[PDB]
Amino acid sequence: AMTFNIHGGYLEAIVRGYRAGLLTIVEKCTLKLVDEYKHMLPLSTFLEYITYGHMIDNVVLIVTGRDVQELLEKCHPLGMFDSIMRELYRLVLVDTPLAPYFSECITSEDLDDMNIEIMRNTLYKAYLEDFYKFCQKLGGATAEIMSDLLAFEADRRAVNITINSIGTELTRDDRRKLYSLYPYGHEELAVCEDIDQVRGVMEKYPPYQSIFSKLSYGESQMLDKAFYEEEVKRLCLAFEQQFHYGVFFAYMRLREQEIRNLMWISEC
Amino acid sequence: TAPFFGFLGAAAALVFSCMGAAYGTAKSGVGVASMGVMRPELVMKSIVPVVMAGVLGIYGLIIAVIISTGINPKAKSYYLFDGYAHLSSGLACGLAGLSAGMAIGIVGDAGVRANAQQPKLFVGMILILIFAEALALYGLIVGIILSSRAGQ
Amino acid sequence: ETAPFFGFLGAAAALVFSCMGAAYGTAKSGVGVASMGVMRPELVMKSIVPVVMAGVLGIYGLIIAVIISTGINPKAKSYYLFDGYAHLSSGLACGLAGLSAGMAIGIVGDAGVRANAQQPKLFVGMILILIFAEALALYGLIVGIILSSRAGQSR
Amino acid sequence: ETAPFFGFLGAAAALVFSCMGAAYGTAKSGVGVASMGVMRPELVMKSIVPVVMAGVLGIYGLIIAVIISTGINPKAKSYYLFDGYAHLSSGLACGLAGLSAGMAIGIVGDAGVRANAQQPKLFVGMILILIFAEALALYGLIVGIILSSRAGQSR
Amino acid sequence: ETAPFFGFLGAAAALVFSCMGAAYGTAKSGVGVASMGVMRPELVMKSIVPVVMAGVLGIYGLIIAVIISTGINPKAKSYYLFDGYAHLSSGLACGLAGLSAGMAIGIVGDAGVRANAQQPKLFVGMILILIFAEALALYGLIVGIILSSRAGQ
Amino acid sequence: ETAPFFGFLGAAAALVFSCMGAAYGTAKSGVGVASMGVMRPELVMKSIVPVVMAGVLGIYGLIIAVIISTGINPKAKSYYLFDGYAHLSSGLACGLAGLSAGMAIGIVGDAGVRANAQQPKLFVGMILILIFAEALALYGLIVGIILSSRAGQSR
Amino acid sequence: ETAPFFGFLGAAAALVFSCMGAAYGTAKSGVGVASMGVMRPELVMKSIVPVVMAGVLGIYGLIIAVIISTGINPKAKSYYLFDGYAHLSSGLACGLAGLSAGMAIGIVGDAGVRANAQQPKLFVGMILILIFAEALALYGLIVGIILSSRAGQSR
Amino acid sequence: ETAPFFGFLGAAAALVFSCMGAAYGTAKSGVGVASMGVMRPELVMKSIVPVVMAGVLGIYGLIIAVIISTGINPKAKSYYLFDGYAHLSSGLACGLAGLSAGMAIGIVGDAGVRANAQQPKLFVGMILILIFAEALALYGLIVGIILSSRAGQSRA
Amino acid sequence: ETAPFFGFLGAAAALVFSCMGAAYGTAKSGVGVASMGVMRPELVMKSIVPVVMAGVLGIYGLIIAVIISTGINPKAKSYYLFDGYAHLSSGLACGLAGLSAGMAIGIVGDAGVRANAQQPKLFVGMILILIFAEALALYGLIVGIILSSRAGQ
Amino acid sequence: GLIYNEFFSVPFEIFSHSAYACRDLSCSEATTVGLIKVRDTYPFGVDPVWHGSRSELPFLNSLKMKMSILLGVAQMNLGIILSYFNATFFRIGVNIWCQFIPQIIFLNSLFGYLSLLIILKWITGSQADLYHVMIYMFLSPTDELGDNQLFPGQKTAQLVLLLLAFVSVPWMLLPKPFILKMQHHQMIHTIEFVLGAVSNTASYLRLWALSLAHSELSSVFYEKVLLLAWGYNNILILIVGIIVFIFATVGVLLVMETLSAFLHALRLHWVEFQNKFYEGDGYKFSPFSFALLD
Amino acid sequence: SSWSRALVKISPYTFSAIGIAVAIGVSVLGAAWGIYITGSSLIGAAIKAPRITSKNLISVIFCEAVAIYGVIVAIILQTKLESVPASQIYAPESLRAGYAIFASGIIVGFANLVCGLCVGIIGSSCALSDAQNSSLFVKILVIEIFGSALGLFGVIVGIIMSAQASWP
Repeated sequence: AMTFNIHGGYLEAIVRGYRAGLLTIVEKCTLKLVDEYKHMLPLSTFLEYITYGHMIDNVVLIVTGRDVQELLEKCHPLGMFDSIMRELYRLVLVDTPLAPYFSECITSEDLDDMNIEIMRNTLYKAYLEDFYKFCQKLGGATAEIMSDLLAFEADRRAVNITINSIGTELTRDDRRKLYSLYPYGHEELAVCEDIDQVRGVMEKYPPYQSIFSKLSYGESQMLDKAFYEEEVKRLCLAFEQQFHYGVFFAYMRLREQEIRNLMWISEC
Repeated sequence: TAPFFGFLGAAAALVFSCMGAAYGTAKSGVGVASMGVMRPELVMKSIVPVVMAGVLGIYGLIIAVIISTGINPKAKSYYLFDGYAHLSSGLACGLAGLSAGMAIGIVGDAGVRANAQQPKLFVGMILILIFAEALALYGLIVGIILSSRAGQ
Repeated sequence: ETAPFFGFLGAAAALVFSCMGAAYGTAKSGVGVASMGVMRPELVMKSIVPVVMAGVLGIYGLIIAVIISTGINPKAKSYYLFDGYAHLSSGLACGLAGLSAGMAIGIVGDAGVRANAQQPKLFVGMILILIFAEALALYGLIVGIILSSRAGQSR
Repeated sequence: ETAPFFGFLGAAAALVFSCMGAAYGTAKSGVGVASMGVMRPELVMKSIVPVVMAGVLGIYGLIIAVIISTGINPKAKSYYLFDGYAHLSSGLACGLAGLSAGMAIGIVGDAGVRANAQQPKLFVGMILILIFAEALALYGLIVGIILSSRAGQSR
Repeated sequence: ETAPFFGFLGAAAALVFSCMGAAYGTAKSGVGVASMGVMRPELVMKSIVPVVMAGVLGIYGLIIAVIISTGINPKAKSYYLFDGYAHLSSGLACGLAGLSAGMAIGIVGDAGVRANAQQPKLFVGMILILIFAEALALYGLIVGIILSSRAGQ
Repeated sequence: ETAPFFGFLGAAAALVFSCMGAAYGTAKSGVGVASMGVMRPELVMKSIVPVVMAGVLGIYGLIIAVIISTGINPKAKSYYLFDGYAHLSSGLACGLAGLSAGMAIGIVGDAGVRANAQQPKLFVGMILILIFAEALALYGLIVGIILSSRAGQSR
Repeated sequence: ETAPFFGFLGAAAALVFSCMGAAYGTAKSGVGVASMGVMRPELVMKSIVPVVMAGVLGIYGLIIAVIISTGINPKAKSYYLFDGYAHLSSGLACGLAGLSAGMAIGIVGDAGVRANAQQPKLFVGMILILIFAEALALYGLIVGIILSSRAGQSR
Repeated sequence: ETAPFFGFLGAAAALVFSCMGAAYGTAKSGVGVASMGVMRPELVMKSIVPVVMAGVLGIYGLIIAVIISTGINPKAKSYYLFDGYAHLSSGLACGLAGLSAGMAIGIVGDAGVRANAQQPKLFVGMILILIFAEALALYGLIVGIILSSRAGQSRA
Repeated sequence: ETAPFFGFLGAAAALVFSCMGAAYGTAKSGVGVASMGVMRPELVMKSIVPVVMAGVLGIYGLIIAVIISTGINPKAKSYYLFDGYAHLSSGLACGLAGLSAGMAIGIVGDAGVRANAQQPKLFVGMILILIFAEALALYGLIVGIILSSRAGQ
Repeated sequence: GLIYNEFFSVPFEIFSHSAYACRDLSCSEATTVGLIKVRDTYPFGVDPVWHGSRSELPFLNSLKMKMSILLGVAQMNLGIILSYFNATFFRIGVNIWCQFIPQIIFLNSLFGYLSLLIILKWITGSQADLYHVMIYMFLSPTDELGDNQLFPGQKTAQLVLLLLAFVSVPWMLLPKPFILKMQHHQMIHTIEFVLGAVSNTASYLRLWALSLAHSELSSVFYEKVLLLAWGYNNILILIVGIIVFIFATVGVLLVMETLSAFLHALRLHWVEFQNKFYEGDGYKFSPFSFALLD
Repeated sequence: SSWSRALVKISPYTFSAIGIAVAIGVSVLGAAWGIYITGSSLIGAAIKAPRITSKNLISVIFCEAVAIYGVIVAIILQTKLESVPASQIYAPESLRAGYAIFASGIIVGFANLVCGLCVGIIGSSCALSDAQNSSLFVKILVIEIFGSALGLFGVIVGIIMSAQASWP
């Protein structure tokens, strides 16, 4: 308990103040948040993992090429850092947590990362590796939030697979082999081929019960949006942010959600 | 000669009691500040659990006072039995207070969060905390009984 | 002799360990109760039973300590080393049993409270588990009482 | 003179260690049951077997402790250091066996409660494993009984 | 005079360590057996081989404890320190051997449960590994018996 | 005088250390062979060599301990503290060497199981590594035998 | 006097420490060599040189132990406390030096396996580190022999 | 008469701690050399400087130990109380200095070997840093030589 | 008899604890200053003096050690354990107070180095915090002087 | 409970008046050479004096242990005997005579020496044996000795029983595979039966342990109630003590004790009685007899 | 026996002086730890906004009050010292006075450490709470003042124990 006052107290106070102050306009807000995060530079590993979260997607996008030069336009330092096509993939395998594992898991390069569906599969595998790495750094209450996020991503991928991607070889086995209680009981979603079946599978977790509801919204989207939208709706739990705990990831997630809401506002 | 142990009992009784009292008050206080960030009115009433934790220090302080008063060397011959009894009496009171405060701190910290979420459960949290705080009173009773055995 | 220096130490240790176990149980019980009542305030009253079940260990320890304290009286009889040693053994046994029972009851009650709102059958399951746990505390109290009683002869 | 101290300490240690092992086993079983019974009411009663299976070890430990306490009788025979050493050894063996059995039973019961939601054909295997583990408690009780029987024959 | 205070302690320690090793092995064995039975209930009964073999260590420990208890016969002969110390050492050796064998058997069974679940064709190898592990327990029991046999000064 | 204490302690330490080293080596070998038992069961049969080597090391340690125990014949010749100290040192050395050799062989076999599973051509290298490891146990046994023989030279 | 109570113990500890260090180094080297052979079976035979070089520690320890054992002989001449203390110090120095050399050689060989697997050009050159480690072990053995040579200096 | 035990223990500790420091340095040196391999195999020979430094530290420790052992002459000059305590203190100081120097040399050599690829002309600066670190080994050897006889032969 | 040894040990502890505390505080402040230099180098020297302020604690510890050394002399009086133990206690108290103050000042300076760069108006607040922290060191020095005064019995 | 002569944690009037009477001791203490002289044994239950005496624990413990051993022997014998009936009913092969006979004979003979020794000590009153020297006689595996032996033929009977037990080990393993080969799985029965017999024999002591624990808890509750009623005979104190005693009886005596006893009894029934029968497998046939509608 | 006699023969003046010094040392350490804990949050809040410096200074003052009380207790203990005569170096009065001094010093030090830790944690939370909202500063300050009473109670207990000194 005394370690917080021993070190990291000032950074924690600054992060708490910045989060409390938070609430091309979307691009400007994202740039301001990224600058605030960068200026803040134990917690170093947490910041590295938080950045690597979006850096996995940034590297996946940069893996194209095929109009690859356009990736510089979205070079947001929050996720699109320069430090984080097999020949170039081997070079990019450094300075990232999920990259060494993806080097072997996605050794087929574009063959296993086709832009239609297999690129999404490689992105999901990288996200699973990053989630495993983040969960490895256990010791705080953020483990529950990380597990919830990974479960939401896995369940959304499984729902998308059962909806229409089953014809894209995303079968029941692929619901966990390629599509990133879920780390132990994800087998219940392998047969949830229907919206009613999805609700029944969600009934296995009473907290996840009634989250799907009519499933008209949230679950209607493919990729990782089905159960991820449930996490977005329940993010009010993340809004608690009890003191003397790692809240940098929570602040980053809140800033990202605010940026997304501002983008969704657009022209009213 | 033996009275060194008896004197040490009174110091240990206060030290170990305050050690748990500070730990309980710290955990209870931290949760109160967290609730006070958003819920303005709930935090003011929630300070009772912190006040309850601070009472345990008073109970230990009184127990220490009795032990000190009973160690008068020039009044009566403080044999080894009196020194052993006083040290034993202090040890129970100090240890019990440390445990009792620790539970109150753990319970109180969760209680502040629970009250900030659903105000209805505030009565339930108080009841559990009050029941837990009875252990310190139980330790106080044992301390008085043990200290009373200084007759011979 | 030096027998009281061990007998009173054992008597104090009994209450100390019993209080430590009761606090360890009560902390987990309260955490679980708060976690359960955050979402379902209706079952909060039903979830408070394990707290009292754990707290009963404190009363048992206090009774054992009172018995041990009353069992020593130099003005009545010469408390030989055997009597003090037996009293200390009884106190240590009762305190350790109480601490273990309190820790177990706290863990079980926290788990049950966390699972209380999931299914109403938890209201019976956790009660049964708490009763089975408190059975160990009762057995320890009985053993301590027997040892304290046997401490009275000392040849 | 100091032998009764050793004997009483051995009996107290037996009781305390048996209580601790039983408490650990009961806490593990309670956590497992709370996890399992949320989904289905089957774990409420059909899987409450380890809850009493673990308390059986505590009952055995209490019986051994009572026997050891009854073993000491200074008014009937002036116990030498042999009696104290034998009583302490028997108590330590009984308590350690009880603790080991409690830990093993708790782990196995938690695993079985977790697997309860799986195919129910494994209930027989889980019961067999629990019985095989609990056999250690009976072995320890037998060893303690033999030691107590050999204890009083001191010259 | 103080020899029994060592011999009885050695016997109790032997029993305690044997029980601890048996429990340590049986915990992993039971966890693996439960996992395999959940995965494949068909071979659950036949997978209790390490679980059953775990109790052999406890049986051997109980036998060694009984032998040690029978060794202490003050009426038969005045127990000099040369006998009590030897008995205590034999008990300690038997208990340590039992604990080591139990840990090894637990690790082997934990591996073998998954190995058989993936493919039952490795049951022979698992049994051979378990037998090789139990050879250490047998050697320890034999050594303890031999050491206890030297109580004649 | 008290030399039999030292001799018995040394023999027990030798047996215990040898058993612990053999157990660690066997556990590592089994952990390694668990994968080979499924990846290529045909090569799994030949993969039992490290377990046999660990058993051989344990047997050598037990033989050394048995020789040390057989060297203690108080009725034939009085055991001076010199002989007891020498025997205890020999037992400790043999046990430590056996434990180290067993741990090394276990690690080597754990690596070699996967090494041979990836490529059968590494069996020769694995065998050479195992033989080199067992050479240390052989040297330790020889040193223990020499020390045991020298233990009787006192007067 | 009580000379072998320290001299023989040190003689045993020398071999024990040397064996432990050699075992650790050989285990690390064997893991590295197994990984390299899995990478390429061609280099498995040629990469055993560090494994063999790590074996010199066992030979040095055995020689030191034999010399120390031969250095204790009450029948030839009584050894004082100094005569045993010097032998114990020499054995301890030799054992610690052997352990340090074994650890260093193990780390160096573990690195060198990968170094040779990547660049065959540096494979032969990397043997300088192993040569330096062997020289350190030889220097330690020489120091130990010099210390042990003072066995007959007492009077 | 019990002082020679302490003296022999001190000499043995000197040798053991010097060997431990040398091994700790050489492990990091070899790790750095292997890391620098393949990337720049030409500089393999030039990277052997930390190995030479570790060998020099080991040789210095062995020399100090042999110097201490040369004082084991119980046939004359009765050891008294000084010949044990002084020898033990000198051995302990020499061994601890050797261990510290070995650790520092290993750290510096590993850092230099890792950094040998970037700005290869900085090998001279790396060797200068390594020598400035290894000067502590010579200082410790000098201190041990000073304590080898300052309080040993002046017991009279 | 052993009172001179106790007093010398107390003086040594008084020196060493204060030196260690000052070293830790100075190292933390230097790390903070090095971190802050890359951002606003114009303010590198604006807080270097409070960073090196650990020299104050070092000098206080040296003064305490010198005072303790001065008071020990056989010629003045054959001081008994009542004097040596008192000197050792005074030295230990002064050294512990110095170490605690040094650690607290180091943490406060590590915070203030970033705080002043983030807000130049916070320099006065950082100075006030540093003065409040150094009040503890002043109190410790006063207590050490008072304790050493009575040691000259 | 009527057999145990204990009613609500309190003795009462047995069918006889008093089984044991203090030998003389009109004023002498109970602990004496004369001690208590028994006119006759109380047939309805245990001696009323024994329950409340200081010597209650040893005698009751020995009696409970002997009763548990005898009951376990009887249950094992019944379970083993049921095997022949099951084999005949299902018309099983020669495996019954091949394996069931040695299986039911080896354990029966092994426990027979202990059961017969217990009976003889109870019958012949061989106080030179008691609870302990019986185990002592059973302890020795070697021949000779037998100084404390009470059975006139025990010197040869023990050797004969040991030889029979040794010979029974292969007879329970070979004949079934021999018959299988002749007519052309025993590993499951192999090793398991030998250890399981000892395990089942040991488990019988659970009943004695549970009985002793229940007796101790009841005695503690009765002592607390009596202490409340005697010194605290005041109306409020007496009422509070009565309420506390009622609550304790409801909690421990009524609920916990009964639940533990039921669980232990079920465990014993499955572990040993079911071990020699049932054999598992099968399923519950059920027609569409409007079962859901029922 | 002999070891017990040696243990009972230890000089009580050394133990009394050790306790007296330890009281001040522990009080200073606890006060410094609490001051650092409060100062981290105060500096963070000032970086966020320098408006609440006056409110934050109360926590620092409260933390320094623990050091002030410890210094006062140390001065009292120093006043309690005596000449330690050779004849009564092992007298029962001297042993009792030394034991009482050691107990009082240990109690004062432990209480000061606990109070300092609690005050530091409370102030660290309170500064962040005030940064979140200045309206809650009053309740946080009241809670901190209430928690600061541990040091006062410990000082009172130590002062009460200090009356037991009777060294000739």
